[PDB]
Amino acid sequence: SRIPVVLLACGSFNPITNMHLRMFEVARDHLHQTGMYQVIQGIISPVNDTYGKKDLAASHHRVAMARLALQTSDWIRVDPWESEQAQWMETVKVLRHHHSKLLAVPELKLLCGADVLKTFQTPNLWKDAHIQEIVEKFGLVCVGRVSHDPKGYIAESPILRMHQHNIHLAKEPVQNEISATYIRRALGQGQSVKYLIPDAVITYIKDHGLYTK
Amino acid sequence: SRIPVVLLACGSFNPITNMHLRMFEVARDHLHQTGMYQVIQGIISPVNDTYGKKDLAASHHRVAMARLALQTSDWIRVDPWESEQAQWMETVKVLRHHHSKLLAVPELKLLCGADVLKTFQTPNLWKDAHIQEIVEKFGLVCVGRVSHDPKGYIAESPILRMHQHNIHLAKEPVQNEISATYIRRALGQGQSVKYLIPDAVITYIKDHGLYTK
Amino acid sequence: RIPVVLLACGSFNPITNMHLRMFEVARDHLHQTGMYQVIQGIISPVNDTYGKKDLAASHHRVAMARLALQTSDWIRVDPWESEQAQWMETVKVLRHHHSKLLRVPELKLLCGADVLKTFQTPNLWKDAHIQEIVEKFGLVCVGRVSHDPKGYIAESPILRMHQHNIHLAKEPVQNEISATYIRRALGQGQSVKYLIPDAVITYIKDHGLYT
Amino acid sequence: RIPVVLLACGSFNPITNMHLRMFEVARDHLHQTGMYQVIQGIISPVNDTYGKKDLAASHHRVAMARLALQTSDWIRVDPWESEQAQWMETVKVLRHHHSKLLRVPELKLLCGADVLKTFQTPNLWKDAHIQEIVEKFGLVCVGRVSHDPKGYIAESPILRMHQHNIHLAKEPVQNEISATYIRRALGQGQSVKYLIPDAVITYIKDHGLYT
Repeated sequence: SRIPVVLLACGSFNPITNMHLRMFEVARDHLHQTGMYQVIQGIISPVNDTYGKKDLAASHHRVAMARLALQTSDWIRVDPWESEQAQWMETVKVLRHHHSKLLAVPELKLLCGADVLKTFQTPNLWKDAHIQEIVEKFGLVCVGRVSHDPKGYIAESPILRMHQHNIHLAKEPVQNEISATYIRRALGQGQSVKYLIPDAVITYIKDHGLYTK
Repeated sequence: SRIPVVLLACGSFNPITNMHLRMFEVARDHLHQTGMYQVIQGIISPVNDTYGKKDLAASHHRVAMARLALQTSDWIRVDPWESEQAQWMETVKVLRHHHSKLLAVPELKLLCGADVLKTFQTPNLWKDAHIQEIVEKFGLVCVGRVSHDPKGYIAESPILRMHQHNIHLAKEPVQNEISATYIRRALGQGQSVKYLIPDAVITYIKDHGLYTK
Repeated sequence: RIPVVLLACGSFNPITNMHLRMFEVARDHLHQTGMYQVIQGIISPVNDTYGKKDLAASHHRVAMARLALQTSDWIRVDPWESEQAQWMETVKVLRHHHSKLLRVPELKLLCGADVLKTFQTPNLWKDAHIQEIVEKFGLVCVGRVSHDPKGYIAESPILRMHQHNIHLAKEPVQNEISATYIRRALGQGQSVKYLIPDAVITYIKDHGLYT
Repeated sequence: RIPVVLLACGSFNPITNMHLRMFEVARDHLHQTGMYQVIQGIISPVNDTYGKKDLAASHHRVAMARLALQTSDWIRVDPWESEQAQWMETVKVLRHHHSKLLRVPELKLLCGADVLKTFQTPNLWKDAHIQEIVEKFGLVCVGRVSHDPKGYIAESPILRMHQHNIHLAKEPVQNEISATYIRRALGQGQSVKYLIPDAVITYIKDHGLYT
């Protein structure tokens, strides 16, 4: 039979969008169609508030919006652990934590866009030891993005290439037109974002006056 | 103050998608931002069952799915009149009907993608008298589509060019990746289409065994 | 390995890098299957009596196509269709070229996925013609943004019956240029360099086209 | 009307039609504003000590850029940056070229909207450099699918303060080719004709690059 799998998505989810959710569904259908995996759960892990140099709605609101957005999902849930930590954590550490939480144990894989795969190649960005542990001890399910050639990223990277069997490229459209950056700008100008992000998230944004300019 | 406007969308809505709904929101924000219109309502008019040579779920189901999809909309509604007619009707006739239904009367405009605008140029497809009445007596709100140059379509067509003030080009992204054709194929192969079309439409499709291969 | 000739119809008003890329993608796709060897490409501009509107004179479009193809060692423009008295249905251009091949390789129509969607347009194509195209000849489809070729095929009672003769070539590069935008840009005095061949841009300027 | 020189940095491994189109769009955009006259374009390939991996030798990338630009009467490749001992930050290449201009026009960095998004990447750019780029020089941004330049600008405390020196040029044509795909395709023996210049394809073949 099949290897049980849990999908983990890291990011700011500022706010979570229809596209971020779409990614899980495409990743799950892809892993199932290989006939050797059974995705048993998805986890949305919003980044903690100390991260980056770009403003984010408070983690409290980002976790709430993800929870509201996931109410109609019977397999994806938001986990606030990462955002509740005192400080920002490297991706590999969130994976270790959730892996330990699962501990004939399911394989925990990082769900991301092909653009994340390109960042591995950025100098001073990732510790090679981290890139390796991620693709070797956990795995990557990358969903395509216009302008990116995941296959080329994999072939040109010695580490990815050696562990490419742990990198699953999901080939199926995934709403690459909506960026959360656009969603925030539209909200700031009083424009509608309905049908781009869940109705329940729009309601929370309105009720709590988020994303105002 | 402003000219009241009703937006009418024709098409098969087989099934209605997040993108079809997105189109109304983008069209409404665009007309409002010109400062001279106030959109008071949107109407989804599914094509009747005698149309075309491509299979469509029965009009009964297409109207039901649109109604379920529009439950969280406070300004767009599905109107079954067109689909309840004995036979297929030309676009201009559906516009005349809904216009008469509104009868200092709001301006009724056809909402469509820029690809419809290209079809006007197709020989033996549209009666010039229809193209003219549509852009002159009613109006068009076109939402962009990749691969199309609406401005060029307008300039190269003598009729559109003469009445171009009645053709509003909404410039704002609109989920041009999802075609209802793709949605149907995915459903037929047992793949997920969640976050591409409304949850309520997916539920109806499942409950009534629609789009099976 | 079966010899294949690819035929592309359209207005080529003007021919663009996308029209050109279309042949290359289609050819690599057919070769990848292993059962075909593409020996020639043919660009056949539509004649002037056609419907549309601002169509540049056929000899101009044929000349631009020839210039765009100077660096191609396997694709050529064939003026026959543009030189006929009046517009002709696609099937008829395919029969003409089939007759020339015999005076043998398989002649296939090359087009974008958008063309497949037009097959459904009521009163636009005769079913008999669609059937002849995929049954007597063949169809090689190059992907285009927003189109789902596989669904077009599955939903057409005619197309799904001839899947062996319909080849879907995926276009991993979103190189979607529309000639309409090319013409409008030229009209506004803007650059289209690197969107269409340099020789075509020079020809256009020399002959005061699309102003 | 202020004279403007556009400077594009990157690996150009190899230069593609998109990199080229980028200059044309940026130039028409700047001229459209009416307050600028673009007098020169400069392609500055990154030197070999750079991070990445499978970078073709700099003289090869500079040679391909030169070949791609033979038909350009306003854009040129400048090997200075690729000839330095080691990699250099972007600001430093801008200072060097500013110094050459003086020995005056405004020197602006030309890049895609994706570059603007990298400004947010923690520990990737120094704020001082981002500030100098948009305050001392300028930034001309060409649109890219999936990117929202206006939001990048509004959300950056540094960028939103220098909006007069940041020019967003819209790319109405989704001509999005990635050099990574170009290299992979060449590696598999597939065609990239009409995606990059013919002379660059010939150069690549002659020198056994990207095999």
